[PDB]
Amino acid sequence: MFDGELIAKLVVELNAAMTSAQEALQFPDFEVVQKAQPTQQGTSTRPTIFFQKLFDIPRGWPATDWHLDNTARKYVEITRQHVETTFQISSLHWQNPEITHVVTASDIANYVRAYFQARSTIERVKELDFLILRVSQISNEAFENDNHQFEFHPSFDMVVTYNQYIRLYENAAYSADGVLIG
Amino acid sequence: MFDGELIAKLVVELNAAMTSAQEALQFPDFEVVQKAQPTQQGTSTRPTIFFQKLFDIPRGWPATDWHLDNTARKYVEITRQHVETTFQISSLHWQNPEITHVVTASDIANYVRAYFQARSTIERVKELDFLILRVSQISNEAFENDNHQFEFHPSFDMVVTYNQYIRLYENAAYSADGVLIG
Amino acid sequence: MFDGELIAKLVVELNAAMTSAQEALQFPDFEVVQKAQPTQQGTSTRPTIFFQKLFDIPRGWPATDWHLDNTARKYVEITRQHVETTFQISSLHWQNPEITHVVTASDIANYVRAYFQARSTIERVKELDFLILRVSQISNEAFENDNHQFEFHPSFDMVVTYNQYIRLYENAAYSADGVLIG
Amino acid sequence: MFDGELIAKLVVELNAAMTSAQEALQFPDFEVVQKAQPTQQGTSTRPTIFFQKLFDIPRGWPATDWHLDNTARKYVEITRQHVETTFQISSLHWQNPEITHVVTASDIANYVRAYFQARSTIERVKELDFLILRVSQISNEAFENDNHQFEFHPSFDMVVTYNQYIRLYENAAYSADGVLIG
Amino acid sequence: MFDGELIAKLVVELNAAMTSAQEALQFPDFEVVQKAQPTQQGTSTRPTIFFQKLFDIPRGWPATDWHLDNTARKYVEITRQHVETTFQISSLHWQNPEITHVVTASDIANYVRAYFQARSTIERVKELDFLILRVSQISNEAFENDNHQFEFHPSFDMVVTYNQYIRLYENAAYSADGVLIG
Amino acid sequence: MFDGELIAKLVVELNAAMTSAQEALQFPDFEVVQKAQPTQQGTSTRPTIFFQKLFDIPRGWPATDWHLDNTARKYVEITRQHVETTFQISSLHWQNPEITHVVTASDIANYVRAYFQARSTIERVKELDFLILRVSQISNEAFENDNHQFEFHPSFDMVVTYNQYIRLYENAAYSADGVLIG
Repeated sequence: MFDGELIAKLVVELNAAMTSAQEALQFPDFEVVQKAQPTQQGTSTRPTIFFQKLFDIPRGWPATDWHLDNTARKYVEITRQHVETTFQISSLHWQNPEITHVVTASDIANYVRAYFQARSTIERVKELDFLILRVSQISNEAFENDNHQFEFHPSFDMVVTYNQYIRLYENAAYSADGVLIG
Repeated sequence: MFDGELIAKLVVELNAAMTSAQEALQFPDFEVVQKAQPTQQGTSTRPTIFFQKLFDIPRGWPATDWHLDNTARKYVEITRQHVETTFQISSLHWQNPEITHVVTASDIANYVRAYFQARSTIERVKELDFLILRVSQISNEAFENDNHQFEFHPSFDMVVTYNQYIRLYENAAYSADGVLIG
Repeated sequence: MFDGELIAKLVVELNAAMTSAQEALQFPDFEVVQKAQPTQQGTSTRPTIFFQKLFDIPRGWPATDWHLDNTARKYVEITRQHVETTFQISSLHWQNPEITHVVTASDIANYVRAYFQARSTIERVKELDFLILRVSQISNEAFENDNHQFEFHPSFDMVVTYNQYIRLYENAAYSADGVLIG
Repeated sequence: MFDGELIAKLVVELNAAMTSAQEALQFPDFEVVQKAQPTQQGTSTRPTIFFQKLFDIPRGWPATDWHLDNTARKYVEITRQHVETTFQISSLHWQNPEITHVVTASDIANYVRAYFQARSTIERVKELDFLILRVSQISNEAFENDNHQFEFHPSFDMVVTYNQYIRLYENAAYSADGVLIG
Repeated sequence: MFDGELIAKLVVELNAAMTSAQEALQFPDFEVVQKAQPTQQGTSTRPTIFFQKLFDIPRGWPATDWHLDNTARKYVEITRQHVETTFQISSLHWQNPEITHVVTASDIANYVRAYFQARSTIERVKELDFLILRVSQISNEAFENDNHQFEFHPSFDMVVTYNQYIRLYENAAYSADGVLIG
Repeated sequence: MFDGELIAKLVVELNAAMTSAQEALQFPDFEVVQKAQPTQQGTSTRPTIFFQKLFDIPRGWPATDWHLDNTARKYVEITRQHVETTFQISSLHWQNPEITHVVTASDIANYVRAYFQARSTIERVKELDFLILRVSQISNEAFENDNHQFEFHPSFDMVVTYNQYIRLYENAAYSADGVLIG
């Protein structure tokens, strides 16, 4: 389907997941942004979710099927490749130490991970022409932020499988003949 | 169960472990603190315990069970995931060579590890909805320290397993019909 | 077949693939350039494709056949080696956020890869005296660009197999004789 | 036993081994020094031996034993663990090149290692509640002293196994009853 | 058979190979030099080939033979070891983009490698008391060059097997005596 | 114990090997020198041999045998350990391009290696209470010398096995008695 359609669908799904998480855990507000912005921009203080695409795998020999155009007397050769892409998803949130109600960035990451692994969401995204494999690890990494202090940047990887289509032209034959020799 | 409840329970358990270890080995005093403080802080010159969260393991396919709400004619889908989290426990203590009564930081770390591996503590913590696996190594590391005096920072990691719950909605059907052809 | 002819054939094939991709996805314009420019150059602000040559495997023991020159009474020894050359192909394209029609550099790389894996292109290139093996991965890498805005540099590896020929001289014999001893 | 008793003992047998080695090879004098001083130090220009604790291995599931206190009607739960507590031994000596009688630092390290591997020393140590495993390697490393006079620093690792004890309380029951239904 | 004659024979063979390659591919001129310049030198701006020895493998237990000197009543013990040595062959050539006739440094490296693998070359070499094993890889590497212009430095490894001889003396016996007891 | 004597014997053997090599290959003159000099010293221009001791391996459980002292009524417990020592041998020689008679540093290293692997030298060394195992590699490395004049530093490893002894005291018993019960 190529990137743009997949990215748009993933953004919509992430927005829905973040809305569900906000109702579930009661954190103030959220944003969904892509990690590598093509223009000089600044981070947002709101609880944020990030995504990025990193490497790709073709997964299998290409499959070709032939469709015939009668008017022009040509075969249209369609080749389909079943591709797998891995997306990195990470979140960010700063912990105010004098608020009695506590929600962690790891909690947001875990909830977003669990939402995408549910069977209902898989059933819903099936009609969006892609499925999701299993997620096996979520890690907490600590850095020193920009205001100094300390902060966590949890992250995990997701795999999305879909189909890629290309179109080409080929000649067609309409009769056969031979010779027999003894 | 997520993080806040888990962290609070672990803090209470660590406080109890130090309460025991103080009569066990005759410390001056103790404190339990978390690593990665969100605010700038200074360390304390007393026997101290530090803990931190490293990563998570989903450990198995999600399990879904269905509960029916009769009034609104809806199924509420409950999905449970059995997660494993690794916490890194470390201690700090400075050795005064003049005192004749000697207690080591590695000694405190060993006692804390032994406390969590006892059968009685596991039986008591079972009602707190998580359990502990085995601990396989404790390591001593030496650093220069701010006062240019060599010091030890023993550490080990611990694993606790629990359940995470998410909640969603789904439609319900109340009748069936079909057609038979031959 | 040595490197230069292979490079020319690869260049014309890449130009054809780029024309097909432009008709497929509506690029502004394209360009095919080699990476390691001998003379100093400055790169172009267009959707471009890059290729480079790296590694070389001989793949098998050499095979020799003999052709006889009657006039000079000499054997001409021809030795053929079936070579496997690896090419790395990468692309560049800067995403402009405000335009609604979106095409990514990874899309260009994916289409170029898919073109070279099609069966019709293999049939066309066979009469050009080389064939292509399977491609197994594509990777996205993010760098900082000469402007201080982020960018992506997708890449993948391609394998091309062909034959190499060398000619040498050797003496010839025209009669035999022996002695029998008992 | 915890660190203090073990370290004091190891010091005592280290002094005994050094005395035996001095009678064996006619050293000037010797010292036994730990390789982590909490206070600033300066090291000594003498044939010295160094030791330090590296890490720990719990080595097996804990074993619990129950001892009953009749007066208070309580069980005292004793838990025993059997650890390994690897140590690192290293020596230092400067080789004066114009003395006929020659002894190397590697000689000191080898003799100290051989002393601890003898069966008589093992039998004597056994009454001190720990035992020694096998030693597999000794290595020479070249320093540069203090911007002069290249020097050698031999080292090797040693393992001493023992038991660790912890005590806890638990309730006790004195009678049983039941109900039979069919 | 030690290094000096090895290098002499190798440079003669490389000169012959380059004379053949010049006819085959029409270089302007060539030159063979070593990468072990004992004196400061400055390289040449001509198609150049380089060689150097990396290491050595003994390849087998030594084989001893005994030859008797009657006049001096001594055995001369000859020991032979079948040595394998590794040489690195690499080439340099700068690409002028304006010339229409194109030849690559990779082409020169490939031709030189192919020349040494031919049957006729091995037959010629055999009477020079060494042989060549199989070559398995050639790699292109790009560097900045002293004119700030990219260029390639292809290289590959070759293996040469030969024999080494040393001679020593040993006593000789000429009679035997015995005693029989029961 | 038993190291300085080993170095003295090894130095004598190396001097003999260099005498043989000088007669065999016509060196100007030679020197045998140990690395890691305990005093600030300078390298010599003459063809030189450098040796060093790297590490030791105990190779087997210790073996104890008992010798009885009748006068003092004590057992003298002798423990023997059969260790292996790894020595690194390297040579240095600067090539003069204008002299027609050529000898390489690798030739010196190879001749020294071959001398120690001969059966005659092993038989002669057997009376000196140690033996040599097999040598499996010799490598060339390039230094930079005096800011230019690249140079080679060939090296290889040798293994020497021997026995080392320790002596200790133990009590003795002279009679036995028992009790039989039923």
